[PDB]
Order: sequence, then C-alpha cells, then structure tokens
Amino acid sequence: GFGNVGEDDLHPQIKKGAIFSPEEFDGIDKTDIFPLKKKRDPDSDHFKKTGGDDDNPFLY
Amino acid sequence: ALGIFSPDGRLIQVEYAQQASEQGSLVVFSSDTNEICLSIETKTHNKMLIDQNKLLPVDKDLNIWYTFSGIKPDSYKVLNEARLICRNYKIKTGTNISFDELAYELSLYKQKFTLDSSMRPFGIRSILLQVKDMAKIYVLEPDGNYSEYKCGAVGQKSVSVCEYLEKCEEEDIIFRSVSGLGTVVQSDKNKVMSYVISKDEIRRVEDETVSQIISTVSV
Amino acid sequence: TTTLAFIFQGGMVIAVDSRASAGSYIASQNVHKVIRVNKHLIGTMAGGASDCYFWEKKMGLYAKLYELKNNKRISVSAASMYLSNCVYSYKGQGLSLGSMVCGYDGDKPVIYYVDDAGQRLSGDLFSVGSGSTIAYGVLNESYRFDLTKEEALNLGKKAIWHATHRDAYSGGNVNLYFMDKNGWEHLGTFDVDKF
Amino acid sequence: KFNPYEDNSGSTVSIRLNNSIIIAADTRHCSEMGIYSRNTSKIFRIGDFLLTITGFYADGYELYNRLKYQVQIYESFNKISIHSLANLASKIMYSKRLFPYYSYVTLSGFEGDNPYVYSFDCLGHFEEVDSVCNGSGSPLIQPLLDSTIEKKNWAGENYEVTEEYVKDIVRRGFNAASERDVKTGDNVEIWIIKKDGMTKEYERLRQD
Amino acid sequence: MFLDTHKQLTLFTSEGKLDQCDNALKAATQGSLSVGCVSENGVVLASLKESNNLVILSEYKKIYQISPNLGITYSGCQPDFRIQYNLSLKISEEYTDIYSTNIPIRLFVEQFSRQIQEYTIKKGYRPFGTLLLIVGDNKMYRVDPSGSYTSLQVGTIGREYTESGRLLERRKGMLDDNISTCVECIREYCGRSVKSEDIDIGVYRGQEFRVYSKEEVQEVFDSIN
Amino acid sequence: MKNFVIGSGVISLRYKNGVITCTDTQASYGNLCKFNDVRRIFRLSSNTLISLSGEISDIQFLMNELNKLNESDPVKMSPRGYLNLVQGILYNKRSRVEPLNVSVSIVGVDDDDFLVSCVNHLGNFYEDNIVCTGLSNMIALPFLRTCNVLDLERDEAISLVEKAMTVMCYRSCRSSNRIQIGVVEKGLVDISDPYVLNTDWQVGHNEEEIVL
Amino acid sequence: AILDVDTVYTNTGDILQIGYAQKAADNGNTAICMKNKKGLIMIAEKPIESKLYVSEKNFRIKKVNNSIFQISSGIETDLVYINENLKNNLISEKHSNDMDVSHESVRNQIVNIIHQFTRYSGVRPIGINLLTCSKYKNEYKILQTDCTGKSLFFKSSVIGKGSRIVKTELEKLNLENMEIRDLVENGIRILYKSYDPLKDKPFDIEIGIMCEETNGEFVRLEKNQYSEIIEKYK
Amino acid sequence: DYTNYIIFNPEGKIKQLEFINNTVQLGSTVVALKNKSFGVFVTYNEKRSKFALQQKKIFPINSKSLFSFSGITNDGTKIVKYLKNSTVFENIRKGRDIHPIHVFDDLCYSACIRTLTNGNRLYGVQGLLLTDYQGISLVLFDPKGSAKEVRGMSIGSRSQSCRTILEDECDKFEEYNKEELVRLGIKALRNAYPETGVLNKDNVDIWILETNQESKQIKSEEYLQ
Amino acid sequence: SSNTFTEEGRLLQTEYAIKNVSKGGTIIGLVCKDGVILLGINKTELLDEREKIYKINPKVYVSVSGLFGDAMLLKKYGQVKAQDFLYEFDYDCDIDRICNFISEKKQLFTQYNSTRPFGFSFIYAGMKNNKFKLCSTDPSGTINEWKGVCFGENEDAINNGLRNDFPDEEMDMERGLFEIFKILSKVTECSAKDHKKYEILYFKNEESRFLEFEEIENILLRIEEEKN
Amino acid sequence: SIVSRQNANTYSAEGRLYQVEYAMQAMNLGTSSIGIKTKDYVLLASEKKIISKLQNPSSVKKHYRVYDHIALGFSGISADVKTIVDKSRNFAINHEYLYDENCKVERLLEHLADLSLNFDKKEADEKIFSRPFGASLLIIGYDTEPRLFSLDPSGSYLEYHAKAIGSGSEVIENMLEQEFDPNVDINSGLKNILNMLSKVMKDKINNFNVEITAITKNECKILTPEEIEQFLE
Repeated sequence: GFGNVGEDDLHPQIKKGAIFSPEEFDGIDKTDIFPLKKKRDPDSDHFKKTGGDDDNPFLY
Repeated sequence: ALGIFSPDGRLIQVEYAQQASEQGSLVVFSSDTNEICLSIETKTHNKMLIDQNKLLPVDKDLNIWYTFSGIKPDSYKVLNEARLICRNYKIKTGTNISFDELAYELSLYKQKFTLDSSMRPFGIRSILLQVKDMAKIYVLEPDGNYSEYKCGAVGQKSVSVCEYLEKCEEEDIIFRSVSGLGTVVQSDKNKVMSYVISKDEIRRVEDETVSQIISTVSV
Repeated sequence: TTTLAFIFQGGMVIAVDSRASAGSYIASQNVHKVIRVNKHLIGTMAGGASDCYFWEKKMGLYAKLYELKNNKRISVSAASMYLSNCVYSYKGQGLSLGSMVCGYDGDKPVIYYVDDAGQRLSGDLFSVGSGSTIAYGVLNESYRFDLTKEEALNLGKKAIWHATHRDAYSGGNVNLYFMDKNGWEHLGTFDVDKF
Repeated sequence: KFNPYEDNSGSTVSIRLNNSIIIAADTRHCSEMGIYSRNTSKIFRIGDFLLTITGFYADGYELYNRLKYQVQIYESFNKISIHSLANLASKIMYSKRLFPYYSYVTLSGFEGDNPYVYSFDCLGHFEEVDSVCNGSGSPLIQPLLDSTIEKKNWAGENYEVTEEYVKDIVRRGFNAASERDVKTGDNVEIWIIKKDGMTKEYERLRQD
Repeated sequence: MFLDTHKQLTLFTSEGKLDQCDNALKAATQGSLSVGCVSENGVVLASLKESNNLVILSEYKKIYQISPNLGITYSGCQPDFRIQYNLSLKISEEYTDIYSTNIPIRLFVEQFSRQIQEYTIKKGYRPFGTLLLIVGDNKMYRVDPSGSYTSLQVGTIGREYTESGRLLERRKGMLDDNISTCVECIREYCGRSVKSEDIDIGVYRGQEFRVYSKEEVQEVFDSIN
Repeated sequence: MKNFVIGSGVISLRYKNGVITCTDTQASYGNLCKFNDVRRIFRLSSNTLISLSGEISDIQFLMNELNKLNESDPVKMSPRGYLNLVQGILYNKRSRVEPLNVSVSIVGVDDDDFLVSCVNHLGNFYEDNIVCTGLSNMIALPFLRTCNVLDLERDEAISLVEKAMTVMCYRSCRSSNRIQIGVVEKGLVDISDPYVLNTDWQVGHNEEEIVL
Repeated sequence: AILDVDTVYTNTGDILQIGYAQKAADNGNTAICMKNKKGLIMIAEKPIESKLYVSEKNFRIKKVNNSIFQISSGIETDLVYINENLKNNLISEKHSNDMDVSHESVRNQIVNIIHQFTRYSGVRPIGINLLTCSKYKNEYKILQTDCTGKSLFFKSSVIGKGSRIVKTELEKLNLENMEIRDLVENGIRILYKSYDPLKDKPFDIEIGIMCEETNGEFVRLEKNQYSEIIEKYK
Repeated sequence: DYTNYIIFNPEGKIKQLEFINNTVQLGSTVVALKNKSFGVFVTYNEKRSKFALQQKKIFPINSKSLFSFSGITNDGTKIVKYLKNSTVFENIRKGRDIHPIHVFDDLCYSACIRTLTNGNRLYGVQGLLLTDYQGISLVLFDPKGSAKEVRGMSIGSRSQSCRTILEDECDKFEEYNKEELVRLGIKALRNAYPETGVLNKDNVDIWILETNQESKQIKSEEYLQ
Repeated sequence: SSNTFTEEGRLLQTEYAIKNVSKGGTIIGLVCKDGVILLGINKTELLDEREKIYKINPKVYVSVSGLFGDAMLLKKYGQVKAQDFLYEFDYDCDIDRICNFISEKKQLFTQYNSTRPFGFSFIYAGMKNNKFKLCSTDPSGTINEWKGVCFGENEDAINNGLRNDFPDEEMDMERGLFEIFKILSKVTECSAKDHKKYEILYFKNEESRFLEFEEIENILLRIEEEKN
Repeated sequence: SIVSRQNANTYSAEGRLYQVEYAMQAMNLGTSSIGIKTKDYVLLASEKKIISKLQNPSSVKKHYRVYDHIALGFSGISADVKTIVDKSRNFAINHEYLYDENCKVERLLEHLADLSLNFDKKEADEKIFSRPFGASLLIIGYDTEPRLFSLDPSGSYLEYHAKAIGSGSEVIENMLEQEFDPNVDINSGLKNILNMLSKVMKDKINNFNVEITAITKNECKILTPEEIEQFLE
C-alpha cells in the first residue's frame, strides 16, 4: 500500500528512492508497429474453442 | 435535572454529590518534605464487621496510594481507573506516569460523569498520595476539581478538622494528623488507624500513641 | 541516504548526507534530513522523504502538546515510542521508515533507532540509510566513548563523507549537529566536494 | 488491474530570482500515443501564488480545488502565507498516501518582499528550492538550470543572472525538451511573479 | 413533557417494592385460568379458552410446545406471551443447536427467566404481563413478570389461582386418572358449562410432552360425564 | 470494471454558431453486434447534449444519475456546469476504485459561448474544438483536425462528421454505419433519428471479378 | 388533566395534539386546486404581509418532481421537510423504474411520511393541510392531505381558512368540458368570493397550471395572464 | 405546559417559534435596500463597553455577495460558513453562482427539522443575503426555515421603524440611485435612532453592492457628518 | 427518583433497594476455625433444588436475599466471570474476585440514571491467603467482610444477636452452627420449631457439603438438651 | 436523551436560551481578574482561590498556557475550564499541523464559540459539553499584536482593550473607565492592574495569592512571586 518508497534510499541493498518518481504509477531501439498497445500482426481469425471440459479432459 | 444548570446558575447534582462525599468516614492527613501521615477513623458499632483497609496502592513501584471519603462503591471504580491509567500510560508511552499526569487523568475521569446525562456523579473525595522524591497529596473533588494539599481532612465534619489544622502547625505530622482526627471522633465509638508513607515503603503507627494523642483533643 | 548518530563522553554527534534521489535521477541535493522538534530533541529522517518527515512532524506536535499540559520537556523514550507506534500501526503496509530520535533526558543522552517495522532500539551508535554500512566501517575502527568533542565531530563528519564518497544514494552536504545537555547546535552544512 | 492514473505530459519549470519568480509550463495535454489538447493550462493561481501540476491532470485539478477550498476557509481572518499554503498542500497530499495524487505540485509566491518556490512529490514532501522542474521533461531541463542559472560546475566568472537572461534560458530549455521530449508541448506559458503583481506570456514550441 | 423514552418505568417504592412489577403481576393474575398437576407417572397441563369473538376454538390454542419435552401455557395478555414464546423457541433451538439434545426444564427456565427479567431493568420498557406454566421433564415451573421462577407440584395461574391451587391439592392422583381429576378441579372455576372445545390439555408422559387433540379432550370429558 | 456491452465512439466538434455530436447506434458484446439501436446521445437541457461511449450499463447508470440531478435541483445549469458535474462524478467513481467504463462528451451553447468537452473513465477531462472518444480518438480525430471546423456551417459540419463516421465504420470493428447526429445552436437542440451512412467499398473491385 | 402533553390518546380516544395541528392548518392561506380532463390548475393566496416582500418571486407551490407539485396551508415551513423527503423518495423511485410515479404511490408516500409525526413522542404533528397535484398515465388527480395523514383524491379541493366558503362554490361548479382558462377564471372568482376583507389582508395570486397546452408540464402563470381577471373580481 | 417545548398549544400555535422571533430581534439594526442595479447594507454598531471592539455584523460571502444577521451570533457565524461552503461547491461542482433563495435550501430543511422535533435547537438568527444573480437580489432568511426575496428589509433591535420607513418608499426603489438608497437607509436608521450623537461616523458602516461589480465598504462621512 | 442524589446527599433509590432486601428470606453466615457456615431460610419445603445457597466456582459459594430475578441474573454473571477468569489465568479465583465482579456490576447499576439498583444482597463464603473469609455485597455495591452477618427477615435481630450474644471464642463450625441456632431461637421460636426450610452449607475450601435436616435435627436435640 | 436535550435547548419568552441565562449567572461566581491590552503588551492578573492556607499556593494556578503565545484566564465554575483548555490546545496544535504557524487568537475564539452551543452533537470533539460551560474566559495572546479576548458561556466573544471578570467585574469596570490609559509602560501597567485588583481581593494582596501573565512580542512571561513583589509596592 505505502509502496516501500525509500527502501533503496534506506537500506544498503545487501528503484525505491527517498522521493517518489514519475511512472512509478529495455536496451533496444524498439518503437511500436501500431498505436494499439500490444497489437503487432493481424488477429487470429477462427472459431475459438469454448465449453466442453478442461478439468475433465479425458472423460470424452 | 442532570448535567444541566439550575435557574440560579448551580450544578445542583454536582453539589449534591459533593454533600454525599462529605457524608463519609473522616480522613485526616499531614505531610512534610519526606513523609505523609494518613489517619482514618471507622465505626466500631459492629464487632462482627471486619474493617476494610482504606489506603489502597495505585502503583507499587511509583509508590502512589489512594484514599477516599464518601460513597464506598464509587471508590472501587475510581481506584480501578487510577490503576488502569497508570498501566495504560506505561503501555502506550513506555515510561512511568508522573504523579501530576495521573492526578489530571483521574480528575478527567471524575469530570466525565458530570458532563453527561444518563449518569450520576461519583460523589467521593478521592486522595492521591505519593512519596518518591517529595511528599505530594492531591484531593480530587467529585466534580473533577483537584489541587495539592500540604495537610487537610475529608469526610464527616472535616471542615472543623481543616480549621483546627490551620492552627495546629506542629512540626511532627503524626501529631498534627492524629490530633486533627481527634477533634471529631469518639474513642469508644471510632476505631482509628494511622499510616506513615515514606520512600517506597509503608507502615502503620502503634495504637497506643495515636490513642494517647487523640485523647488530649476535644476533651 | 546515510545518517549517523552516536554518543561519546562529551555529548552526542549527529550527521546526515542531504541528498534526495528518485531512482537514477537526483531530484534534490540540499534536502534537510534532520527534524528539530525542540532544543533537546531532534530526529534524523531516513527512507521515504514524505512519510518520514510527516510522522516526525506529527511527533514534534505530540512533544509540544506534552510540554503544554505538563510544563515539562518530553522524554526521548516517550517521543520515540509515540513515533514507533504510529508507524507500527501501518506494519506490513509497505511503509518505509528509519530514524534516530535522539536527545537528552535531563543529563543523560539517549539515541533511539526507530524503524518502519515497529522496532525501537536504544544504543550508543547507529547508522541508517544505504550508506550506513560504509559509515559503520569507518566508525568501527575509530569510534570511542572517550572521544573529545573535536575528535567526535570530525569522526562523524568524516564517516558521512566516506559514505557519500562510495554510495550512489548518498551525497551533497554533510549536515553536522552536536547535541549536549544544554541543547543541540547546527555545526555546519559542509559540502563534501570542499573537504 | 485497474490503473487509476494517466500521464499528461510534464515540463513545468519554476525559478526564483532575487526579486521575481519565473514559472513556465507547456500547454499540451497528452494521451497515450496522442494529444488530447494543445491548450490545456497546467498553471493555476491562488491569490498572489501560482500553482503548477504535472502527471494526472484530474488529480492536479482535484488537488487545486482542495487547496482553494481550504484556503478560502482559512481566509476568513487573514491571507494565507506561502509557507502555510505549502504546509497545507503537503498535508492534503499525504492524506492520500494510500491512493496518492499523481501530481508533482510546485507552489511559488512572495512572502512579502521575499520570493519562495516550493516543490512537492506525489506523497507530499515539500522543500524550498531555487529552481525545480517536474514531469517528463525534468531530466532534460534541470541540468540546464543547474549549469546556467545556479552556476554549478562553473569554475570561472559567472554571467550575471537577471530576468531577461533567465527567461532566455527557460525558453532555450523548453526548446530542448520539446525537441527531445515526446510529450513536451506546443506552447509554453511563462508567468513572472514579482513583489506587487504577476503577468503571463506565451511562446510557440515544437508542435509535431 | 413528552414521553421520555429513556425513563426507567420500574423502580423501588419507598416501601421497598417494585411498583410496576406488582402491577404486571396483577395484570397476569386476571388472565384465563390454567392449571398443572404433577403425578408419579407424568405431568398434566390444562387451560381454558374463551369462546367470545367467534374465535375458532378448534384452531385457537392455549397450550404450546417449546421442544419435544417441554410445554407452556400462560395467564395474562396474549401479545406478551407470543413474544415470550418466540423468545423461548429461540432459547430451545439454540440449545439444540449447541448440544443436539432436548433442552432440560431447569436450564430452559433459567435462561428464559433471565431474559424475562431483562425487561424489569430495561429503560423505557415494562415487564411482560403474563404468568407462565412450563411443564416438562416430570416437573413444573411457574414464571412471573419479575423473572422469578419456582418449581411446583400443583400450580394455578390466572383467575381463582389460590383457591384452585388448594383444590388441586385435593385433586391429585395417578396420571391416567389425574387428567380427569384436574378437569373436575378446574370445572369449578369456569363461567359456563365446559365443552371439549373450551379446554386445552397437555400431558408430559415418559420422555415427551404432547398437547391433546380436540378429539382426545372429548375422550377425557366422556370419562368426566 | 464492466467490459460487457460497449458503445464504440463519440465525435463532437464545434463549427460556426453551433456544435455537433455524433455516435453510432451499435452495441457489441465481444465480437457480437448484439444491438444496433442503442442510442447514446441525450439532451441534458435546452442548450446541452451529452454523448457517451463505453460500457452500456455504466452509460445508463451515469445518465440515470444525471437525470436525477437534473430533476432534483431547481436551478438551471450551463454546459460547463454539466461538465463540472460529470467530471466530479467520474473522478469520484475513479477515486473510489469503482470506475465507470464510460467516456462522455458534453456539448452545449450558452450566450454564444460554445462548449465541446470530453471526460474519460478516470475523471480526466479536456475541452477542444474537436473531441473524439475511443478508437475514434486515433482514427477520426486526425482526419477531422485537417479541416478548420471553426468556419463550417451546419451542413458542412454534418457532412464532415458523416465522413469521419464512415471512416470509422470502414476502419473500426465496433463502429456501424447507422449513426445519430445531435446538434445544438443558440436557440436549437436537435437529435436526429438514427440514419445509415452510404459506403462505397469500390477499391477492392479489381478488374476481372463479376460484380454481383 | 388533558393528556395533550404528547401525541397520545385521551380517555375518549382523541389525539388532542392532532386537533391543535388541525387548528393551526385550518388558519393558513387558501389554495384551490381544480382538476379536469384537459388539465389541472392550482390557485394560491399570497397575503401581502408587507410590501417589502417580492411576492412575484416567493412561491407557495413547491414541485416534488416534473409531474408532481404540491401546496400547503398552516405552518407552511413543515412543507419544506415534507417536500424534501417526498422529492428524495419519488425522484429515486421514478428513475429507478424509468416511469412516472403513480397517484397511489404518491399517496402512500404522503401518508407514510405524514403519519410518523402523528405517531412518535418527541415529534410534533405536521400541522398543515397539503394539496398534492400529480399527472400519471395522462390523468390528473388532486390529493388533499390532513394533519392526521388522511389523504383522499378529489375532483377539486381547497385548503386554508377560507375553505368553508370555497368548498360550497366548488360544489356549485361543473368541471367537465371547461377550458383551462375557464378554470383560471372560476378559481380566481371563487378565491375572491372568500376574501372577507375585514379579517384578511389583501393578497396576490399564484397560479400554476398543468394541462395539454404545456404537455402536462407544470407552468407558473405570470401576472399579465390573469391581471384582467383580477381587475374584474377585485 | 406548552411554553417549554415544541408542541401545539390548544389555540394551535407553537410558542417556541414565537420566542425565536424575539430572539432574532436582539442584534443591532441592519437596514437593507435593493435596486435592480445595486443594493445597500446600513448597520448600527454600538460598542458593548468603552473598551470593546466592534463586532463587524456584516460578512462578505464572496465578491458581489454580502451576508448579515441579527440574533445569536453563533448561528449567524454558522450560516456565514454554510454560505461560503455553498459558494465554493456551486462555483466548482456546478459551475455557477449561488442562487439567492435556493442556496438556503439545505439550511431551511435543517431549520424545519429543528422546528418539527424536540431536542434539536431552533436557529435564533435572522439573516439578510444581498447578492448579484441576474441582477441584485436581497433575501431574508427566517429561523423557521424559509427564505424569501424582499425589496428591502431591516433586522435587529428596533427594526420595525426602519421597516416602515422602507415600506413607505418601496415602490420607488427601482428609480432611486445609489446615493438615494444610501440616504433612505440612513433615514430609516435615524427614524429608529432619533437620538442625536448615537449615530455617528464610527457607529455606522455602509456596504455597497452594484451588479457586475465587487462589493465595497464606503465611508459614512458624507451621509452622517 | 431514579439513580440521582438528593438534598440529603443520598441515593434514595439505592436505599429503597437495600430496604427491599430485609423483606427477603433470612440468610446467615459465620466464619469458624475450620470453615464457613452459610445458612438460608426458604419460605417452603424445597428439597427439589437448592434455592438460597449456590456455587460460583470450586472455592466460592453465595447466599441470596432479595429480588430473586436480579439475584439469579447476577449469580449467573458471577459464575460466567469466574469461568472467564479460569480461562484467562488457568486457575480458579478467590472470594475477592467474585465480590469484585458482582460489586462492579451493582455499582454500575446504581450509577446509571436510566436503570434501577439490583434489589438483593449476597454473602460470599471462600478462602484467601489460606484463611477462610466471609464477604457481603449490598444493592449499593459496597463490599463488607464479616465474621458473621445476617440478611432478610429478622436481619436486624439476628445481627444484634451476633453482635452481643455470639461468643467471641474461636470454635469449629459444629459449635458455630449450634450457637447460630441458639441465638436464632433466642430471637424467634420459629427457628427451633421447624427445620425443613433450611439450607445449610459447611464450606471447606476443598470439601464443602450441605447438611441434611437429620443433621439439623441432631443439632436441634443438642440445643434442646443443653439448656435442660 | 431527548428530554434532557430539549431542556438544554429550550428558549425563554424573552429571547436568550434558559441555560445560557443560568450559565451567565454562574460565570461570575468566582474570584476576580483583570485583563489589560496595550499596543506593546497584554496583561492578565487574577487572585487565587485559596480555600485554605494548607492548600499550597503553587497548585491552585488559575492561568493555563493554551499555546506558545496564548494564555487563558477564567472565572466561574473551574471544572469546565480544564476541558476548555484541553480542546483549545488541541485546536491550536491542529492549526499548526495544518498551517505550520501559531493561530490568531481570534481564530481560537471562533473555534471555541462554534463548539460552545453544540450540546446536541453526538461526537465529543464537535462540542464542549451537553450544556454551556459555567466559566467566563479571558484569552490573551500575540498574533502580530497583543490581543485580549473574552468568551462568555453564550458563545459570544469580544476583543477588548480592558476587561474584568469575576465577582468584582462591575466595580473593576467602573474603576477601569477612570484609571486605565493604554499609553503606559508595562511595569507601571502591572502596578496599575495590581492596584485595581487589590481593591476587590478578600485578603491583602501579596505575591502568593496573585497570578499574573504578561504576553509581549518578545515572550509569554508568567511572573514569579519574586517578580510580583517588585510591583506590589
């Protein structure tokens, strides 16, 4: 809840600094393929399996 | 009417509680820098009745003692709250409660029952007593007032005892307390006890001396 | 951060680093990590800047309330116990805190290391913060109870300087205090680059 | 899973001089991957004091409303000092430590003759600063102020600091941020708080 | 002044008596007569039902069952008895939940009497105006508005209680004949000729209490006549 | 945060002496177009319109609260009054970590002052001459901004919004061609009956496919 | 001793405090409500206690919702509480069902909110007569409520001190196929017929109509609409 | 019997609601005049003793809004705080200014609650709210829970003479200018206070409010000396 | 009235509650060398169940006089509190703790304005510091320790007899009960005339027992013969 | 209870609440005290209520330190004054907590006045008692100016240049209107206030039956008996 703000500034670590930092709320030049968050390629368009039984797979 | 003013500006129930606290067995005390002498008188009409000890300890390591005059059952609750205040203060703060803080909190407890409806004032004059660094005696009114007393008396006909103590400025506080008690009580009707509170220690005085000194007053 | 407090024959020394970090970015370089609550009681704040400052200022208000209705200075034990209780009420909620509530109870110096876990220790030498381990090393081989005041101050000043020398989250000015029976005194705001 | 916060660009800079306070902020309101608006003001005023926010714009607006409500309650007797207002802001912010305002508030104003600028974090800690930048562009602008205004690492004789020089430095820093900061805005507000009054200017920034 | 909801309606008089408790006892004493007779083989419990107001006597009941082994009947105002009956059912069901057995007579009477007495100290509340006869476990208990209970061999509540109680002493016997004996006893205290519709009878035999059906009460009266 | 039945997009822009708001009437449950007559443009007053998008249940709840507030107090409200009220409601819901999965656009005119505002599920809000909600914000808004709407008359503004909604239908899964247009001017508030846009789809015809 | 210390029964079964409340209510300013297939109107006396009051902006008619409005006589401040609670209950009821509150539901709310004042001890009877006009399923009904909470639907009703004279005139009146302006005319005429100048101060008229010409919305007529009628009957 | 608490007397009136009318007459006079374009507050303040500072009976709720009251000053301060809070809420959460009459809706509901039930204390304060809302509007709030718009009013001790002086000229307020309204207010005070010397440059504070303009206190030198 | 003071400075309601006790059945107590006698006088033959003397815990017994409903309420309360003490500290409490529980509740009820005092008195038989003890609690809540005491009908007469007719000689509880019967008969013949209403407990801290009316009649013949 | 609350809140036919009228009689049934304000200093002198000489003079103090620069004197029922003092201290510390400054004395007076007539409110911190406090208070402090405030049980308060409370209030006021001049030095002011006090004291004025508090821009001084000795002559 309190966010452990300052743990790194409080302990020797044998990044929680004393002041809360922005966006607390990789080494590759990636950029994005679409403005949509995770989308990269067309959606998998097929009728998707639902129902049946997953916790009793072998009781056909 | 309860917890409210009267037409003449009087807290009627509070003064009735004061009077009820006056109709109690007389207690007399006197103190010097290093000691207090506390004397209590009790009715001996019943031989089968075993007299209770009226000097009860509030906290034994702080050497705080408690005495009262008035409605006895209320004294039980007030003493319980004194002990609870000491213990809770040590739990919360980690250090012993000072005598003045204990007096203030006990006076607040006393006042609590006079600020509200549906509840009745304690109606007991309660005495807090301590000898750790110096003699100190607090007399707490049923309405929450409290102030230190060098010497005094409380209970049945205690005003005359205080008036006598005003003049009886004798160095020996045992003399002062026992003689002040003797101004009212009757040796045949009243059994008397006397205690000397010293540095973290307590003891009661011999019956012979107290009776002898009491006999010389109100002859 | 690296804070330091210890007791020696002549009194008590307190020293802090005054850097404030927000990750890799150094948000501030001159933050004050000592909360003065009265002339005979101060507290070195380590950990979250807001929560540590907030509860210390909430403790400084309790000390003033105690003084008003007792006409008497609050003891260090009561001041630190009040602080530890407040953070202990939030134990396990991620509250990050660590501070030495130090002062004089009459003629006796006492330092209470209070911690977010509700811990409360009285001792003669404490160091808190990321650079505490470096400070502990410099103090271990040099700290003595028989230090003179100048030796003790330089030891505290130098111990913090070494920690800032070697710790990323420690730097800025070495704030230095000397707490005594007659109250504390802010002995300087020395900049580590000018030693 | 619910994310209660949004980042709405940063780049607010406040510098206190000897006799004036220069506080500037970009006017862009940013979504993820997009620009909600190019004319949203990050700077609010409370009497003779200027408040500026960065981060979640709704949180800053709510905090400003809380401050204004508490200040107008307090003002039943006297005007609130900048120090009292900063302390009240810190208390208000910390009251939400379990659900913090995502706002880097910077409160600046004059206490009589003396300028004061207070910088806050999301959890309420406040300190009196000489120049502070909040938000996304803070790492791109703060070193510029440390070097040119505060003269850190300036071993030789220092160029005298003045209002016209500091405003030039501020516009230079905002140009640099808007160049290398994706979310720094299209126009920059520049307020100049002086002893007896305050005034606002505008400049256009990179708009792509 | 308007009604003080916080007022204590039950207080000691200057003579040491509780003013309102005695009035509640008077209210209970005015109720319809009901009797109980203990025997070496069991306990009988009988009460009279008023036929006025076109009450369906076949459906209206005066003797009630709390548990398989306990029965109860009252003299006084009906609403207070209905509330006390809800309370007693709660008590017995709670005991059965905990221990799984039928509540013993004495434990039930104690737990019930304490909650009855609650209202002699409850602010703004008056005591129940009902006397209760509780029959079970080969014993009888009379419970009064004060919350005071007494085990009895022969007991009466309602009108003509003292003289009926004296008559019950003259009308004891074996349980099988005790039913008719006590029906004769209470036939002396009814304003009109008693039909089987006008009387309820509950008898504790062995290990359970059961209330006679209207047809059984006819059989008891056929023995009477 | 409810994500069951979602309305797709809201487009509202201000033009010469007026304001537009437009939404499709489709409501989707996942990939299923469950309803095609769910109407999300409402009249808040004689000079205000509110269009909503997001979870339909949250839309209905929010409009129910707004209607209660409208019938309760005896004092009229300007469009900015409704903007403040809705922003407060949504921000309170967000701060109680029980947010409404709804984003709305309040548009209205008061004494020749024109309001075009947006409020998202978090209580964040802004005002601009063109505000779009949802995937409209990325698809239709860049296209709408290319036209200086401030100098358009009502017919040109309506045509531009219809073109934007046609682009949304082409390039959005959850957007249909059956739109509803709400217009507010100084002395007019109008919400048209939903009508169907006319599409082309002629680009993929190719040369040698028998058009059927 | 009379047991009027509180809302309790006397030995004859009468609740005296409710009688006193009815005495207070019966001395208020008169309001007349007349209902017809074509619409509903209510007239309200507004005595000129002093010329300093802006009578044209002080309203006796209080709206419960868009379809229910009411007026009271007696201690008219009690209508503040009654109206606030009725509004809170009925707005929520209407919008939680997305349909108008029916006349019977309004009557239920009125009776249940007014009864608790005649039912508890530390409480004071409402002390007002209350007229509640409502529209539901394209029908209009007037609900006249007494201090006891007893509320009945009427074709036309009056409250206030001049009720005794107004009621007979209403009984002489036929409402079927009367235009709304005919209702206004008759209401003003009957109100002035009960003026009794020597005992009551001069008054202004507040008229609120609810008819088809306004699709059933409550409309407070401005003085210029009936100044001619007031001049005719002054 | 009927004097002490909230109940109808046999004649059908509540005596406490009449006593609050005497209560609201305790404070010093406030005289208020309104014109469509501007409004005036005139007050008489007397130092309670030679060494007491003036109590500043007039309180500005917001720029272009003034409030003043007579009676128990604690209730008046409560109402001042209530109006300030309502101004803040209405400006922020509703994007508008306080409505002169409807801003008092919650306060009127609370006052009605107090007049309907015992235990709660009746408000002993009568207030005047002069605010610019589509023009200058003046509102009189009464402790019974009703706020009514007025052309001009006088509250406080001896306010009936001021009220009649104002009422003799009410129809001409829409034609008077600001100096004329101030003169009429001072005339009303003079009629209430014909004793010379009592009204002076120090005892009278005049507040001016003009539509679309801030409220200002103006010197009383030009009107009394 | 209620629980409030008066010009005289006394709680009249508590005084009336105390007066109520004297109308109850007589109960007596006496501390002896080897135990405590607890005696009670019922109004009817009651071998079915004990009604005047009860048990709180293995080493505390109480006699009852006054309002039976309140008496049983606070008896159950005291038993529950004794069991709570055993739950807390894993051993049974002494007489003082039960006295404290009941006195605290009684004082609460004589201090609360909207309630009435409990109209009954208890006599507690128990041990403390390895010596027998005999306490008492009035409706006011005061705790009185006694060598011997009486409550109920003939309370004043029996108390006076104990004051000035009971020998000061320490005696085992057999002679203690003999002397109790002596003074009781001297006060009133009805005590020596009938014995089937008596409940008498020979409290020994570990082995307390009740006396059969055959034992009571064995005491009766001794008292009848000693005077002849 | 509803009946007791109604008894508290009943108005008199003349106006003022009955309980307020009774509290205003109770408020002056105590020892006298004088407060003097001058543009340099504010004084507050009170005679101690020494019921008996066995009661030591030190422990019957009548001035309470409300905050760093606020002192509170009182007359009337002294029991209520410790509750008032505790709540005043809480208010002052809360004000510093919110705003990091010493509150204006007027702000404390406003808070206490608001809390006064809140008998009915169910939360302790939002009221003083269930009745008016039977004490009259003279609250002095420094808030960029020496301030003297009097708070009555009615909840009303006024800023004063000089006031006297207690049984000698009227006499001391009739003497103040002749003797008081604010253009006087602090030491001569102390002499004048002690002279005025001695007129009403039951016994002879000395440095042990008198308590004096003087608050100035420099210090919130409480005078020791060895210092009152300087001004008694």
